[PDB]
Amino acid sequence: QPLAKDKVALLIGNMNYREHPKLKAPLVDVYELTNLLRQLDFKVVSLLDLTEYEMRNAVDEFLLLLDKGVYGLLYYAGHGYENFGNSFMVPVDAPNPYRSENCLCVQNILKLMQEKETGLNVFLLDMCRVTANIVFGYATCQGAEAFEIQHSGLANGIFMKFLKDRLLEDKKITVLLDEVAEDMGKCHLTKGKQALEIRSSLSEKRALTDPIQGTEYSAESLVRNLQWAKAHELPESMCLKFDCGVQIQLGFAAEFSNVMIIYTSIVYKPPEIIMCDAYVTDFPLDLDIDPKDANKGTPEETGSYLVSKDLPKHCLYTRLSSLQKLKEHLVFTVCLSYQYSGLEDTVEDKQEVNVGKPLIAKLDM
Ligand SMILES: CC(C)(N)CC(=O)N[C@@H]1COc2ccccc2N(Cc2ccc(-c3ccccc3-c3nnn[nH]3)cc2)C1=O
Repeated sequence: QPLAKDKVALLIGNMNYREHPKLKAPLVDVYELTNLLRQLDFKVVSLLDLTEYEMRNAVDEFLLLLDKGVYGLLYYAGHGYENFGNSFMVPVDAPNPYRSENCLCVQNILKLMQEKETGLNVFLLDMCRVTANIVFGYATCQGAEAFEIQHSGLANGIFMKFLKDRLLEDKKITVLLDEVAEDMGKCHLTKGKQALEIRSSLSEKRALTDPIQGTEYSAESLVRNLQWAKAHELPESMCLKFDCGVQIQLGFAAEFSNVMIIYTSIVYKPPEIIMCDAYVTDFPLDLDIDPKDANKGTPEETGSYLVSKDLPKHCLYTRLSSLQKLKEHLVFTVCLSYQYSGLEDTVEDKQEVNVGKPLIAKLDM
């Protein structure tokens, strides 16, 4: 009987704090929740390491998708702050000490969610310390150095560990979150360290597994919804042919909506060319790359650990992790060094590549 007009989700994970301890769990947690929600037919946007401005802009764009009957899920994992009975999401650029004005107020987002006529609105916070059918989950796990454990790096946070084991169930969201709360209560490590409070104003039997009804996008909501659904689409693979005859294959992969991996490999070397090597350079300055971190022999050397299963071997890898900062088309240079058989000189050739505005860059931020 219950139907969703559409299913949208925004997941934010903050790890690389400029003035606060770096977190490791949001990377794996946001990555695993993204896949789980996509299996439930949600159109997901996942963003890693956002500033105060970037966080406010992403939340505003997500709030704009919440039309009548739509199911929306917002997930935040990172540093949290509590002050005067209010809770705040701490962006990566927050100065030390914490100031409320530099953070996103959770209660204020809840207030904006209450004004929507959503079929379901799930807001989950995983922090380190008229009806809209709002189900609010508030997990607090202040620590990492407070447990004594030498963690895996690719290890899951406490909330996500139990959440991922139950999210795919066809059960009312409030009943499902109550089971996660019970699971955490059974875990002895959690005692006095983790906490979870569920607040709910859900007056009807709604679940994340509910089917999508007559979607029927309105006039002004059309572009917004198509753009959100397409921020998961990668640029297609390309084969670049150089003047000397050498062919380079350029491939693309994604960890998050703002993290893309570019890989290159020499697919054809004419017999006249004795030796050649290709590399990528001159990326837009807003991305803050540094050649000492690009063109690596393995994806792990670039800071990429999550999509090694989908990455072809024997390539050179580059990780672009600040795609949300891209204001224009992604234009870069593919450089080729080559030598003719019987010649001593090394020749240099280069061509520019324009892959448009990929993933999160499609959104009008
Ligand atoms: C908001 C958040 C992150 N969902 C809250 C949360 O769940 N916090 C818990 C607290 O510590 C745990 C206690 C029990 C089980 C799992 C965890 N993990 C997982 C984890 C912890 C540390 C590291 C790590 C590994 C190498 C180097 C540095 C760190 C590091 N140092 N500090 N943070 N990461 C990796 C994963 C948590 O992150």
